[PDB]
Amino acid sequence: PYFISPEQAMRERSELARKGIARAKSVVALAYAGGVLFVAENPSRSLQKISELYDRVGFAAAGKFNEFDNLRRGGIQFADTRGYAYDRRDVTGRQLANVYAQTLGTIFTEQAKPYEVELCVAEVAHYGETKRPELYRITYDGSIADEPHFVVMGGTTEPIANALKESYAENASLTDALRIAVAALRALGVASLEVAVLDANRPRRAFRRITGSALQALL
Amino acid sequence: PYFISPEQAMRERSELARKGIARAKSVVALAYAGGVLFVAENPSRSLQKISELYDRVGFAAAGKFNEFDNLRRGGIQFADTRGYAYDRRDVTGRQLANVYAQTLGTIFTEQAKPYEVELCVAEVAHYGETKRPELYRITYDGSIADEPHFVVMGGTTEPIANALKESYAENASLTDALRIAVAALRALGVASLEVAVLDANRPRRAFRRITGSALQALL
Amino acid sequence: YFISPEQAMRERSELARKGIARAKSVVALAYAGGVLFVAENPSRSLQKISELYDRVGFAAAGKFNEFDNLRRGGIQFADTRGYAYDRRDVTGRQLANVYAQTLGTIFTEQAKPYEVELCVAEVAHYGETKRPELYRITYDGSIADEPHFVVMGGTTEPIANALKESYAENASLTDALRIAVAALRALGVASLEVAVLDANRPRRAFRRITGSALQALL
Amino acid sequence: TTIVALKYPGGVVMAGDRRSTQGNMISGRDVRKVYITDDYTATGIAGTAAVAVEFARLYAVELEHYEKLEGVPLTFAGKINRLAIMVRGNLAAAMQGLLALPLLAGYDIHASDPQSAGRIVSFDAAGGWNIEEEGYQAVGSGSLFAKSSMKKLYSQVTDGDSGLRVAVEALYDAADDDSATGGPDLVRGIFPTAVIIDADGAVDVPESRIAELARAIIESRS
Amino acid sequence: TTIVALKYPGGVVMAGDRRSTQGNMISGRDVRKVYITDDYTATGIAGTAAVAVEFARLYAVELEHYEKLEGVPLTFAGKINRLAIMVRGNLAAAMQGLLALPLLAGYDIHASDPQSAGRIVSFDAAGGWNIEEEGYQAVGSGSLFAKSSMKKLYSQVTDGDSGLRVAVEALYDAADDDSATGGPDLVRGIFPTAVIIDADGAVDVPESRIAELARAIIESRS
Amino acid sequence: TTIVALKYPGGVVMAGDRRSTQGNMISGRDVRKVYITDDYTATGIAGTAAVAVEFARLYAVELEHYEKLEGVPLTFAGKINRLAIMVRGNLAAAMQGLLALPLLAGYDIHASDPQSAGRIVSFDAAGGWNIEEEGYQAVGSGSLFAKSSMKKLYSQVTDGDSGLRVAVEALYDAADDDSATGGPDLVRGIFPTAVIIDADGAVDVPESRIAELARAIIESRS
Amino acid sequence: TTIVALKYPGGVVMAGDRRSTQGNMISGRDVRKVYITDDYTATGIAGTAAVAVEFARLYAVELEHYEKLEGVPLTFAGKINRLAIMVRGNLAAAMQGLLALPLLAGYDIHASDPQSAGRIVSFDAAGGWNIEEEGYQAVGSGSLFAKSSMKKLYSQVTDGDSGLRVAVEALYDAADDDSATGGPDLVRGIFPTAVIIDADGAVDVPESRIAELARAIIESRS
Repeated sequence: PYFISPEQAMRERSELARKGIARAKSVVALAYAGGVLFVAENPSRSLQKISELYDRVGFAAAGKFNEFDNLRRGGIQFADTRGYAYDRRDVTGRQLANVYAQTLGTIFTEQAKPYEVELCVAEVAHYGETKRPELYRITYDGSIADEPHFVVMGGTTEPIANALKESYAENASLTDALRIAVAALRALGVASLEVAVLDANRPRRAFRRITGSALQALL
Repeated sequence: PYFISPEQAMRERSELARKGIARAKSVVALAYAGGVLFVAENPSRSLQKISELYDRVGFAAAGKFNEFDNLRRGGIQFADTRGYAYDRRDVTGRQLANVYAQTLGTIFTEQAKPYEVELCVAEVAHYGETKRPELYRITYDGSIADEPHFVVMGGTTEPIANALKESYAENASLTDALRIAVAALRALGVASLEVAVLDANRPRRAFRRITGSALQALL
Repeated sequence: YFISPEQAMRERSELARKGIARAKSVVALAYAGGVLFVAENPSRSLQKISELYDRVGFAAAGKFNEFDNLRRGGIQFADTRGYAYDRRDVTGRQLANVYAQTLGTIFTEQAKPYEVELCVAEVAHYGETKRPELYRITYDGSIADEPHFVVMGGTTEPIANALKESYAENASLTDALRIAVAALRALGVASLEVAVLDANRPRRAFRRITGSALQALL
Repeated sequence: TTIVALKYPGGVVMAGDRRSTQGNMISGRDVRKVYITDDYTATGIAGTAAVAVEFARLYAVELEHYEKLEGVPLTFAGKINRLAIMVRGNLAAAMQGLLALPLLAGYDIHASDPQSAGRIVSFDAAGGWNIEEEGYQAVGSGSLFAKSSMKKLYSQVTDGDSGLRVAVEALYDAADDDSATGGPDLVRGIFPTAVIIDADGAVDVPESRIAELARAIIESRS
Repeated sequence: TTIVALKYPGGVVMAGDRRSTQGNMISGRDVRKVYITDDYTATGIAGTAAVAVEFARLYAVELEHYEKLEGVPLTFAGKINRLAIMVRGNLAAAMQGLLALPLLAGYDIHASDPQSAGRIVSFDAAGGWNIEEEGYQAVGSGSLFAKSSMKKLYSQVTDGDSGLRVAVEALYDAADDDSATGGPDLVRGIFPTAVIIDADGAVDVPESRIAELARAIIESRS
Repeated sequence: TTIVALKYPGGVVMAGDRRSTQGNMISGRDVRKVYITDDYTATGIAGTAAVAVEFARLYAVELEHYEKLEGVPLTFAGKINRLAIMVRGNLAAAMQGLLALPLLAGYDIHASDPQSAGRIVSFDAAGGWNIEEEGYQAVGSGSLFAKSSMKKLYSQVTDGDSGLRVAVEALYDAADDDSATGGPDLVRGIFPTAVIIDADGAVDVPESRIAELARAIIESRS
Repeated sequence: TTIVALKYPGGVVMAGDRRSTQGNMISGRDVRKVYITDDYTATGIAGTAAVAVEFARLYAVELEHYEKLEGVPLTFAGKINRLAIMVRGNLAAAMQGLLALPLLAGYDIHASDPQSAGRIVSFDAAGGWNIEEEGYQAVGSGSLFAKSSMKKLYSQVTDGDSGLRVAVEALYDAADDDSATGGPDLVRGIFPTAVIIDADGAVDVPESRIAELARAIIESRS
């Protein structure tokens, strides 16, 4: 029950979502020897775009802060209850990646404005085990893509994705992967950088921020 | 605009659904000596389009993953409760095929967007019994069709359906039916293939995936 | 910019008519032993003829999921009613009535009208004499009392006329089967759904006629 | 209280006394306990007076209501069932003391043999029912004396009138051996009430006939 | 009350007495306690008469309802389950005194060996069930005497008729040692009821056969 | 009732008797109390028969349900947790008398050392659980006699077969000192049931092996 | 059960025994009653074993949950409050017998003086709490003997190790005068468990250290 062709309206919605995604700070996530590395261009000191989700599952996002932030909270919520019901090692990056996509699709179909967000869920292996890091990208519609090496979110993704395509090296150390990620992100200054890792070597909680003087020394 | 021709909106919806079905990976299911064979073109290693539903009932789908995946879950749900109330041998491929169709029709009529999905429910006989494999195809509107030999879903179905029409042979072994199915599907590489069987010879759970080295040896 | 309601109603009626037209044909006719249902049905699992209660049968033509759904609703109402009062209290008339009211209300409040055509049949009980009753319920809620035969779905004119010439009251089971298949052709042993409401059975009158026996009869 | 019912060739008869007590105190000398619930059934109810009159009224309403909706009376089986469901519904209150037991007499028009289309049906407090087949039934505090009287007097029953006399006598013996059951009051002229059902429906026996039968019995015993 | 059931080569037989009491008082001389719930199962119910007849009726309805919806009867296992769930549902009322225990006899058409497709199943008040495998079962106040009789008489069972005679005798001994179980009434001509199930379904044994068997037993004991 | 479970190098064994009583009366001579809930866990349940069989069935359903949804079985820890939550849920009914206690044996495929991947877990009525580490456990009315037997016999356990013999013997002593536990019936040929779990899954011990072990024990004691 | 906690200059120590009983029967020889709920708090719980382990688990979950949401741990005051609210919530079940009392030891990083940043907090069944300031606390059936031991031994506490020895001794006297508290089992090698918290967090004392202290005490008393 509406005038403007529904298909046309859907196309307009997609265009609006694309525009929202485009005008945003860029984030990258890439696999390196010790796990996964998140490097985001973030000027504020209070507002963050990278977060722990569960013991070995991390999360980065790009778009509208209140919404991506809201998903952050929803994701945190689901994991704790699930773990309490069954156990910590039962929550996986895959299940979480799935939940966001379904929620996003349903929400978009029944809501007014689509979430101008782009998500990346990351997972590493547990302590004393061998397994490759897994990166998933969830887009605004509900689509989910399995990435083997790196994810780039928000802003103009082409130049960063290509620079990473030339510079990426599996089993790069933490410093090399940081140089590659900052370099491809430039395609900056010590200030306004949000850097965190999913260090596979930690016993339980793998997420760990790299801020201040140590970061400066590394760079 | 306001007052429009329903018959036009409905036609547009059908066209949209058709387009959604068309741009998707192709799946085939065919009867062979030991039961039923599902062969799908699937690049991902985590996302699957073939699934066990109940002891002797399998399921393949083509379209939008979150939706067909959602039906997968709904179908799993119904069978377990029904079995617990009455018994395992009471759940049949027919009842399940029926449930999906009714649900799809009602859902489409009351929802916003139609499920761009195409389903195939398969059933084989129990252990130590003789009966022909049954294939049902359920389309996005609720239509259900009884297939004697093979079902082809998603993408361009004409060339695959014709190649199967020439190559199909009843009581073909597992290797021959695999060659026929991959050949008609090409109308590929060892990687990105999702292959499973409903092996009628298993005592209880008939569904069984064929992956890796064994699959390579077979092909 | 608004359109109209009467025009919309006319469009709905036309759509319903089209849906009814593109479907397999079913016939039901009275014969010596009760009522005979003969439908053109290729599938072996999907059926268009069904028992409703001890002496009440049911045939339909249209969209399978919907007519099938009515089938289920009708089965539901009879059992509960019988349990509350008794088996001999449920009659073909009450059931025929329920479907019509439901259909009318449903059409008025729903989105799409049920592209279905129903026939409810009833015969007398054991050891009693009474004429078979046929009712036809259409998609809007209209109900018609038929003395001899009902034809549903597809092109009904040629079949209805062929039956008009061939019909004979108190025809045996074989003759009524020949008449019904002949007028239905206006076919092959395969893809035929045949059942009877045999008035001679003690309780459950509905009885399917399938396979080798049917082949021998034809 | 005491209500007897007996079949005779071609029909059924149902009679009830008139007393209603509170403890040892005689409170009602002319209560009517047998109702004509419909053209082919009469219902007697023993027990709490309120619950009794209410049962009778509501059951009559329900029979006639279904008759108006469907255009045909229920079969005798359906009637039996509805009465049973009402009785089962009063069970909670019957444990609290408000017990009411019905005895249902009817004439089945659909039965095969008209001479045995009479029907007597008895109920317990839990709604179960039983179709009596030894020819007679009774309910109330005097029921045992009434049944033991009819067992001996029942070979005399040959028609509507002899069956009526046997009914009145059974009541007389109930009252003779139990104090909660009133006998024929010759002083005030109050006699048991009776209903006769046969092929032509249900009619109340006019009082004069019951008066004559009662006087005949009383003179026979002197 | 007492209801026995025993397998014989090729079938199953199930018989029940006719008495129904209230305390020491004999209230029903011709109750039927064994029903044919479907073409291959008969059900006896001991205990409160209301709850019993209701169980039987409702269970028959449910079996046949699923049969009409799905186009095929449940397996014997499903039937066992539904009966068990009903019984478990009456547990609250059974603690309040309204206890009803069913004994279920059936002939499995899907069993492998036809000569041993007979099936006897017993239930407790808590819905648990047990598939009897020593060849016979019984329920009711006379069940212990009936079982102790069949243990000795069971080697005589070789066919449908000998199995029927053994059933009737077991009932006779139940009644002989317990007062709540009625024996064959030679005066009124009321005998136990019996149902036979074999490959061809369930049929009621006509009364004459039970009459002859009962008279043979009674003359044997004199 | 009595159900013993003991680890042996490389696996776990779990055995249970066959009797089921009502008071002093022996009601079931062949009940099976040990189920194979999944390819690596067996579950015994002592206590009310209904609640027991229901627990076993429902738990098996839940394990397998999560397995079908997630594509991987729970860890042994998750299984322990779900069983515990079920047991905690029955607590209200266990105070009312419907108590059922499970003993859970499993073989952890993820454990580090295969020779000690066996697992025995015991529960109380309040859902708390305990991972047994002295090598054996038991539940039921005979559990104390069974444990006191295994404490002495346990140094003999060196493999799957010796562990099986020790299990059967422990059961024999339970039955020898408690009347609610049935011993090997040599007359009817009914022996305890046993399940063996090792690296290759769970299999039922075929009856013949248990028969031979039982006969060896019985001849040893004469 | 008995769980002692005492401050020493620069930290806090918390130790607990290992026995768990049912009446007079020793049921668990190696239960762990002291948990590390977080990097700066350990929690002991006396009382019903189920309720105890559940409290500990859920409280740890809640502390860490708020920490993940807000990016900073609660202050020691907030932690005290949440634990108190849980305890107050179990009050209804504690009157029914499922009582569980926690003793909470923590090291306040925000306190002014590091040498006295240790914290001991005790709770009653009604959720009220009290910050202990005489240097030590205990809970459980042996708590009175443990406190009366520490009152005399507490002047010896000068560092982490002497404080640990005093803890172990207090436990030894609790067990020496109460039968529900287990002492060091020299035969099986099972000793009390201990947690030490100081400026660097919470670590479990490795078993060897507790073994040596226990052997020193035992030889001192001979």
